Amino acid sequence: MDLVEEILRLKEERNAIILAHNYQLPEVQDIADFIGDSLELARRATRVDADVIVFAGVDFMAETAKILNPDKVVLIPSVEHILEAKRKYPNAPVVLYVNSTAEAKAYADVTVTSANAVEVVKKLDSDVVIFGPDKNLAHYVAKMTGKKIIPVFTLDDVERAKKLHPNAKLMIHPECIPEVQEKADIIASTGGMIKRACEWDEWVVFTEREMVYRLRKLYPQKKFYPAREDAFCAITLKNIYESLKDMKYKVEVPEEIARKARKAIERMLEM
Repeated sequence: MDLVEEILRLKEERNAIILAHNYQLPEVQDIADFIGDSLELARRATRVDADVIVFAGVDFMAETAKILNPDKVVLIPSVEHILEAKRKYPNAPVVLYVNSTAEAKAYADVTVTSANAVEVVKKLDSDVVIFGPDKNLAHYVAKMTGKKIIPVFTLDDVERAKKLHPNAKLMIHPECIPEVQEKADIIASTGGMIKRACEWDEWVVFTEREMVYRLRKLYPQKKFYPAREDAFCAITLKNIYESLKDMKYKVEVPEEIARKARKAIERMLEM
């Protein structure tokens, strides 16, 4: 059958929109109504203009879209440590990376993505911030904001990369360990990488390999080398079709939890 044509018919029949993350397969990105990083996706999902959202991304972000649209259908194609940290730091605000459970977000004062972690944390009064669960992003934030660190790819790849592409600059994700972050020409979320790619003609990409295809698509003239070229490698176009055909893998979040996480996420967007 023709998957593209079937998905197009079902999108209309179900009154659905397809949102894709930057790491999705080219075939999935090609069928999406919008592609972006977590922040860009949260914004697009706000007050969504459809009855159904097919979210081609990780489970925790599909939950974010659901939390933001409690009365809409969200389909995905495929805790104690916080309270303890809070008891030791009663006045410190809790900042949770979107890469976390909805339940965890319920304990957060505000959430962050890789693109806005620095901005949001700098706007928090407290000089001490509880931040989790990604330790590497926590280090990046600590270094960029100068606040207290209340947490809750290797150098060989960098060298091999420089050896093969001497004139290429490096795009490194804040999720990479500190050592690598230090060697970066630019540190950014996938959304940031796309925005700043115009700053050079050749780039070595330190993030998921699928991002290379996204960048080549947006900048056909530039050269994008994956961090580990020789390394061999997911939601498929067929999964997208089946998702719409069977309305499956509905994403749900208990009201109590959802209400609290929603306050943290909507605050993130305002900040």
